[PDB]
Amino acid sequence: MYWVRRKTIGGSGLPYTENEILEWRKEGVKRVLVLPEDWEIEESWGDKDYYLSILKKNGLQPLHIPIPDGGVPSDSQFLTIMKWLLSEKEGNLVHCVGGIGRTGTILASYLILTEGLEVESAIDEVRLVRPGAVQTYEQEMFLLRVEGMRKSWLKNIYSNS
Repeated sequence: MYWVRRKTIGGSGLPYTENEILEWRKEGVKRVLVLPEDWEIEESWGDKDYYLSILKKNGLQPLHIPIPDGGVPSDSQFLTIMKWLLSEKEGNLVHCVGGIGRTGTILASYLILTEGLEVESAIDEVRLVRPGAVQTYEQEMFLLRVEGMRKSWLKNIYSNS
């Protein structure tokens, strides 16, 4: 597990045991955004719902937003992901299978929206703590789009009464 922004947001891969989940807790993780698909989670936990219950049993609030390997969240999923990540700033962990591609893309997107970083800076930022972050062209294209649509995303994320 690695932090992109000390104790506010970090990434990791899929845990193999409950002890590894307790390691996240000791590190300061409090909320977990789960990105792998059901079948990927099941390789280590047998059942996706069981895994989510294990996260809750260990004091972590999870949100499952399945993204296919090598892909990116749909616009609807991205809205959900960002509303979730922005709801609480402390202890956010984002994870996929190994913590590189999908996770790196989401983390970079988070920096683009929250700090107004240009796509290249956001990518370098995540790669400094996680070599290989942002794996596919689709993910790279998605990030430039996030930068261009930054104002629109913020407006839609915070649309209130």
